[PDB]
Amino acid sequence: QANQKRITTPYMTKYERARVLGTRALQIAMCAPVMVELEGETDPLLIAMKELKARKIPIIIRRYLPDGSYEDWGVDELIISD
Amino acid sequence: AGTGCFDLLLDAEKCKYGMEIPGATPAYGAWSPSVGSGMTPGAAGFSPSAASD
Amino acid sequence: TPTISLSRKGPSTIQKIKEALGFMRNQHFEVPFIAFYRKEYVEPELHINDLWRVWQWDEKWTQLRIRKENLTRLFEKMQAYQYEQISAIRALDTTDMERLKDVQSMDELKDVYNHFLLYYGRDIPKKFGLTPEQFGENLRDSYQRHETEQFPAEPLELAKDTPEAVLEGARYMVALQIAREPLVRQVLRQTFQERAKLNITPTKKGRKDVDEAHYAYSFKYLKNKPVKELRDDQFLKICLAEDEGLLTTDISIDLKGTYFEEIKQFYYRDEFSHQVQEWNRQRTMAIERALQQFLYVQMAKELKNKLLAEA
Amino acid sequence: MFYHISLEHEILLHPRYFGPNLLNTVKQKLFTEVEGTCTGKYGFVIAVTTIDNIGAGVIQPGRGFVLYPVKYKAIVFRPFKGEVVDAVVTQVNKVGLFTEIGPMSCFISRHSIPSEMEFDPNSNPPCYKTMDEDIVIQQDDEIRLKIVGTRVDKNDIFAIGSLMDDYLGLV
Amino acid sequence: EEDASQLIFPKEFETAETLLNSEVHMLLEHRKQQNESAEDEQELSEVFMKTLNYTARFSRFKNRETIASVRSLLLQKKLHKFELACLANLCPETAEESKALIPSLEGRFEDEELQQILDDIQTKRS
Amino acid sequence: XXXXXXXXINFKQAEKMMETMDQGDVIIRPSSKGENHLTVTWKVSDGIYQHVDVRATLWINSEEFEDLDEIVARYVQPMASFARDLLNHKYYQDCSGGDRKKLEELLIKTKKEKPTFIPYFICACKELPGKFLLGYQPRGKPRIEYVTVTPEGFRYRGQIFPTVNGLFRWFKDHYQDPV
Repeated sequence: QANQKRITTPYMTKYERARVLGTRALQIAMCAPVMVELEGETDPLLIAMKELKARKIPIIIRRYLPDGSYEDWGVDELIISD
Repeated sequence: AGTGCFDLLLDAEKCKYGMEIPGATPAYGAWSPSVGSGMTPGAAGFSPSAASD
Repeated sequence: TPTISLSRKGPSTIQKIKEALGFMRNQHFEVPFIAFYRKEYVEPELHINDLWRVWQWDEKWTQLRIRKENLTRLFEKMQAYQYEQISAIRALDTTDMERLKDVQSMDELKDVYNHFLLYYGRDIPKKFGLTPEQFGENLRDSYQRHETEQFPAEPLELAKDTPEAVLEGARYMVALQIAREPLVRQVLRQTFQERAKLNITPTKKGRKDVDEAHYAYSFKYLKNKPVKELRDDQFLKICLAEDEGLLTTDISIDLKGTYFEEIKQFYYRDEFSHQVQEWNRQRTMAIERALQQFLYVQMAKELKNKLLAEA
Repeated sequence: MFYHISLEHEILLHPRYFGPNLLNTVKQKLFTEVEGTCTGKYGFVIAVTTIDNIGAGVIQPGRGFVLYPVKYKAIVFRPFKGEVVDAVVTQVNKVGLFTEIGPMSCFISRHSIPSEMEFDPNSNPPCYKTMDEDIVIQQDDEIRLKIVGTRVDKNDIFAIGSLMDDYLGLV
Repeated sequence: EEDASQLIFPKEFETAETLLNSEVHMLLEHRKQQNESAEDEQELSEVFMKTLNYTARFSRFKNRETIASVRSLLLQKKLHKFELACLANLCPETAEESKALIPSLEGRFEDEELQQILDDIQTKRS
Repeated sequence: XXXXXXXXINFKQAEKMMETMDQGDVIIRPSSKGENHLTVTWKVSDGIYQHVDVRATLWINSEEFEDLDEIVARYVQPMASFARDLLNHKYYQDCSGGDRKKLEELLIKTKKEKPTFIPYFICACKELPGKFLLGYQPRGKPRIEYVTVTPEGFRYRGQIFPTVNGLFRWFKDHYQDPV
C-alpha cells in the first residue's frame, strides 16, 4: 500500500520488537557495520538494543494485511513501546 | 504466529549511515549545531553594516 | 641463410644429391646403405646427416610438385573457362604458366595464386592508375620508369562512372590490386627476411610476470637482437612465444623508419598542376593503404613464421 | 543470434557488505555472477547492459544473508536449429573442421560436408579443397554454415552445423 | 518443435529484441570503455574478448547511425522480428541466396522487392 | 605554503605531529574506521584539528581516492582559508578552546564595562573543529550561535556566505532582530 494508506498501528508490537532485535544482533554478529558509536560493549544484542533506542536500525517491516496486501513500515517510522 | 506474522526487509537507504569499528575518533563536522532560541521583545542599541569590498 | 655444406662443393653437392636420388628413389635404398656402400658417389663420409636432409628435401619437393601439378590442371581448366568468357579490364589466364615455371617459392606462388583466383572472382558456371605489374617492375629495380595513368580527370570524374557520390570507391580496387601483385612479395621479401633487430621489452604488467624467467624481461632497456641471435640462439623465439601464450610481448624490429619512405617516392608524380596531382595524392594514399594490408600483415607474419621455423 | 533481454536473478549478501554502499556492491555481485555465465535455456549470456530494477531485499529468517531480486537488461547469444551464421575456422582435421562462433565452438564433419571438398593433409596448411581446388578452406578462414544441433555441457553450450545446403561455403 | 524455418521460438524467449553484430560491437565496445576506466573492477572474461574480436571481424558497417537507418528501413517493411538482424548480418547479394539462407522469406515477398532490400543493405555497407 | 604528509602511526601521534605543523597543513592517513578508507587531518586552529572521514564526512567515488592532492586543494584548503578569515577577525578570542561559559563571562564583563556598545566574539570550538561560537549579548542575557566552515563558505542560520565580510554584514544587520 501507498504511504497515504497506512491503516495499521504506529506502534511496534512486542513480536516485531523481539524479531527486529534478533535479526539485527545476528547481523552484527556477522560483522555488519554498526549504526551507533558504541561505548565499548561487545555483546551484539546490547548493540542491537542500543540501535533500537537510538532509532537507527536499517530494517523495514512488511506487515501483511489479511486481504493479501501489505504495508512497509520503517523502524524509524514507528513508536518503540519501551 | 507473531515473530512470523510479518516479514523483514533491509532498508538500504538507512545503510548509508554507520560504520565498522575494529573507531574511537569522533566525526567532527557531522554533528548537529542546534541554535539557542531567544525569547525577548527588546529594543536596539547595536552596530552598523560595512561594505563587502 | 645458414649456408650448409660450404667440405662438399656446389657442383659436387649437386652430383651427390643426384646420385643419392638415383640410389634412393630409383633402386629403393635408404640413407645408411647408400652412405656406407655408395660412399664414392656421395661425399666421402663428411656427413651422414646431410643425406637425411636431402631426403626431407626430396619429400618436400614431391609435395610441391604434386601441388604444382594440381594447380596446373586447375589453371588449364580456368584457362578454358577464360577462353569461353572472352569468346562470349578483366581476368587474364597467364599466371599459371609462371607458377609452373618457378617452384622454389611455393608459399609465394600460393599467395599469388590466391590473388589470381580472386582476380577471376570465384565464378564456376561449368580506370585506376598504372597496372601493378608495371609497379612490380618499377620497385623491383628501385626506380620508377612509368607513371599512374595520365589524364586530366580528377576523383570527381570517378564519382560518376557510381550511385554513392564516393571519391574513394576505386581505392578498394587499388588496395586489392596492390595486395594481389605477386612481384611485390618478391620485392619486399628477402629485404625484410634478411634483417631482424628485435627490440626486447615486455609490457608494463609484463615486468612483474617474468621475474628473470624469460628472455622478454632479460632485456628491457636494450634492443636490436640480431638474426644470428634470433636464429642460432632461438630460445628467445621460444620464450617470447610462450610470452605470446602469456600476458603480452612486444614484437617490432624498428627498422622501417627509411625503408618504405623511399618506396613512397616510387609512383610519385612530377605534375603539381592538379591534373596529375590527383593521381599522385590518391596513389600515395592507395599505396599507404596497401602497405597497411601488406607491411602490417605480411611482413610481421612472415618474420614470425620464419623465426618460428628457425626456432 | 544476438538478443537484448531482461532477466531476474537473486544474490545472497553477507551482512559485512551492508557498509555505506550496499547497492553498488549489489551491482558488482550481479555482474560477477552473470557476466560470462552460460545456460542451455537462454543461450550464452554475453554481457550485462543495464540493471532494470533492484527489488526490496528480504531478510532471511534465522540467517544473516539478504537476497535482492534483480531485473537486468543483458545481451544473450543463443543458437537455433536451422539458423545460418558466419563462422571462423580454428582447426582442420581428417575428422572434421573446428569453427568458433563467438563464445561457442561448433564442429562440422566430413560427411555433412559435400563430397567435392576433399582433404589435403599434405598441404602445408592443412586444408579442404575441391578437385578444381577453387574453394580453399583452411585455418583462419571465414565460412558460412547452418547450425543443425545444440549441446549444453556443464551448463556451457556447444553446437554442430552442416555446410551441405546451397550457398553455404567460404565467404 | 523449435525450428528457424517454421518460426517457433520459446514463449519465454519470444519478445526479445534482436541485435546486429555491429550493434553488439558498439555495445561491447562501450562496456569495454566502461571497464578500462573506473578501475578496481574485475578483468573482462575470455568470452568477452572472443565475442568482441568475432563481432569486430564480422562487422558489416562501422557507422553508428547506419545501424538505426538499416534497422528502421528494414523494419518499416512488414517482416517478422527474428529475420531482420540475420538478414543484415548475413548480407546476401541475390534474393535466391536470401531465400536459401532464410527459408521463411521464400514466398513471403516478391523477387524484386526482396532484391531491392538486399541492394539497399549492400548500399549501406561500409 | 600548506604542506601535506602521507602516512603509510595512529591518532595520538598524528595529533602530536600536527602540533608541530602550521595551520592548513594536512596529514592523510589510513582510517581506523574502515579498511581502504582514509582520514584527512587538518589544523583548524591551535590544538584544534578536524579529522575528515573520507568515505566530518566527505563522500568521493572510487576513482578520486587516486588523486588525494586534488581532493585536498578542492575541499580542505578553502576551509583552511575561511578558518584563517575567522582567526584574523578583530574580535576573535580563544576562550579556552571554545568554552561557552568563558565566552558568556567575557560577554557579560565587556557589556558591564560599556553598556551602549555591545561586544560580540567568535571562538574556535575544540570539541567541534570546523565550527565556531559566535557570542553576542543584546540585553541583560548573553546569546551564542554556531558558524560552520564549509568549502563553499560560512553556514550561519542555514545560509551560505562566501565572504567573512558578507557573514558579519548579514550578522550586523540581523544581530538586532526582536526574536
